[PDB]
Amino acid sequence: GKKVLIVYAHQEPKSFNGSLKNVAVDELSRQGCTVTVSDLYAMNFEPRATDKDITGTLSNPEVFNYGVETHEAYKQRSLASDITDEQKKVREADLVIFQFPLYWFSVPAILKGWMDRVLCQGFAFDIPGFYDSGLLQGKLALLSVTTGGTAEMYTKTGVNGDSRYFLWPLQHGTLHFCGFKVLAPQISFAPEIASEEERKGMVAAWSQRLQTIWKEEPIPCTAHWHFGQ
Amino acid sequence: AGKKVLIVYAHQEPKSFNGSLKNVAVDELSRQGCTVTVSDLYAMNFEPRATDKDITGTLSNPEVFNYGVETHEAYKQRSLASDITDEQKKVREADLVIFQFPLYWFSVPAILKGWMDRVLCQGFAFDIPGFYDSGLLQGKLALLSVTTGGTAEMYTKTGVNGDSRYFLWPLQHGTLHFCGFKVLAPQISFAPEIASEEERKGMVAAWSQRLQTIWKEEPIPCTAHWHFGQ
Ligand SMILES: Cc1cc2nc3c(=O)[nH]c(=O)nc-3n(C[C@H](O)[C@H](O)[C@H](O)COP(=O)(O)OP(=O)(O)OC[C@H]3O[C@@H](n4cnc5c(N)ncnc54)[C@H](O)[C@@H]3O)c2cc1C
Ligand SMILES: Cc1cc2nc3c(=O)[nH]c(=O)nc-3n(C[C@H](O)[C@H](O)[C@H](O)COP(=O)(O)OP(=O)(O)OC[C@H]3O[C@@H](n4cnc5c(N)ncnc54)[C@H](O)[C@@H]3O)c2cc1C
Ligand SMILES: COc1ccc(C2=Nc3ccc(OC)cc3C2=O)cc1
Ligand SMILES: COc1ccc(C2=Nc3ccc(OC)cc3C2=O)cc1
Ligand SMILES: [Zn+2]
Ligand SMILES: [Zn+2]
Repeated sequence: GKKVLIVYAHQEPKSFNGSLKNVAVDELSRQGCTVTVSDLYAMNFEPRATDKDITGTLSNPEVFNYGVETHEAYKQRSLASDITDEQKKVREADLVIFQFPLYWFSVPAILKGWMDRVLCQGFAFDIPGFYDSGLLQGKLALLSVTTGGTAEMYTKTGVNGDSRYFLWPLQHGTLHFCGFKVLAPQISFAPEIASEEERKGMVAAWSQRLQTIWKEEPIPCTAHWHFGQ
Repeated sequence: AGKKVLIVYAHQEPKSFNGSLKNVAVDELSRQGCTVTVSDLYAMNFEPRATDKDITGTLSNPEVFNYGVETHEAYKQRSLASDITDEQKKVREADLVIFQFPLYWFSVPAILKGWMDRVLCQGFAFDIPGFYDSGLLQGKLALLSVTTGGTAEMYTKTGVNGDSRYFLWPLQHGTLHFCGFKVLAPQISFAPEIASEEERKGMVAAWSQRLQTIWKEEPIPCTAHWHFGQ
């Protein structure tokens, strides 16, 4: 049996991102996987890291330190319910798929907020430890991203540089840090420019890849993979 | 001529190390006679989510909502939400934009990511074409003032986090350079939580000292070579 969490960040159900999320739900559901979707915009997910994330009284109510307060609230089971609901979905998942349009070579702020607030100290990592000692060890993560820019722009000699360059903070700094094994990203380049046929072909390539997702090996999530030859 | 500075600040606590770096920036630039504005994102309860609430008028396509298309059209028509246009006015007037923030997941905190997503809209910060050296914010300077949990040693080529320049790429190149900003060398204050009282005071004083000569600095070559070598 396999459990999948899809963290989805798009405002429009009829969008290309919406179609990629729906095809993921359809394919994984067909296989018999347990599937859950966290539709961040539909949930009006709170992205700001604030004192509202801790219930009851604070460890130090005179000087607010977000990381210290959330770490202590995690251990004392005093985190806001919106955070703990996401943590329960992550804890149960074997695979976490992030479905999003690229915003400023990164995730939209609503999804950045999910990472900031859900992946807290004590839950996803400790100080120490992280990376191979990360608390989410054994889990798989996959970034499914759509861009405005073409594939040619996202090349070593392209104006945007190699697409692997923008993946570093997400794949290494976040996912690998928490102990996830990272599967090769799914990048759907410039669907807004692409024809109806090319767009259908991009969602079919995603559905086809999902058919054998459990047979995939993770990438070596290293500086060499992201920046070297 | 008189210089205008916008500080986009993202920390919940005024007594924080970030708070002290922002205050020292305000003090030093104010002493020099600069015009200074601070956008304190958490105190403003700044909306980070990119939604249909960011447009006030008739949507260009109300059946299929496309955020970038809708905000581009709303910018041109002057139907964007007032919280966005208030920030755009601060950016338009600034000669230098300083971003003061703790590093969150090798990036900006989500509240600041939201400022970038919503404020730097098509028509205002860039156009297609009209990006990188043709960006609409050409002539402006930007500077990232970052604090980390990780030590300087961790942020080296052979360190567990890799070179600090690696995480700067989406912010400096993908965002600031793309909008036409000339990027000044980042200010990175490594691990203030671990550092002694003397080392902490030293990092604050190095920032204050650097600001004394900020108008004499040249921007970095914001290229893949500067960030990644080889
Ligand atoms: C704040 C902001 C920052 C951005 N920063 C960047 C950046 O740094 N780099 C970059 O490259 N881009 C950037 N972009 C662009 C952004 O990444 C793209 O606009 C986005 O990825 C397009 O994906 P979408 O799902 O929204 O496309 P859509 O506009 O929803 O999809 C395109 C078309 O596909 C159609 N479609 C939907 N489902 C299907 C289907 N099943 N079969 C066929 N066609 C279908 C839709 O009807 C539509 O006509 C940014 C945009 C914004 C708003
Ligand atoms: C969601 C999240 C994600 C994170 N991700 C990362 C990551 O990817 N990488 C990473 O490296 N770190 C990460 N961190 C850690 C974070 O970057 C640091 O905690 C932060 O940079 C510390 O800065 P601060 O202002 O909060 O420090 P503080 O805790 O406020 O400051 C440390 C000390 O400095 C003192 N101080 C304040 N002002 C002065 C002054 N004027 N003179 C002397 N001492 C002073 C304070 O009193 C305190 O004792 C993450 C944290 C969170 C919450
Ligand atoms: C054929 O030439 C093209 C096609 C698409 C784009 C892009 N559309 C975008 C839309 C929005 C963004 O936000 C920063 C960034 C981008 C691009 O880079 C640029 C050039
Ligand atoms: C040898 O001493 C240290 C001290 C602090 C840290 C760090 N604190 C942090 C706090 C929160 C984070 O979020 C991912 C990331 C980090 C670090 O990397 C790492 C090693
Ligand atoms: Zn890695
Ligand atoms: Zn650049």
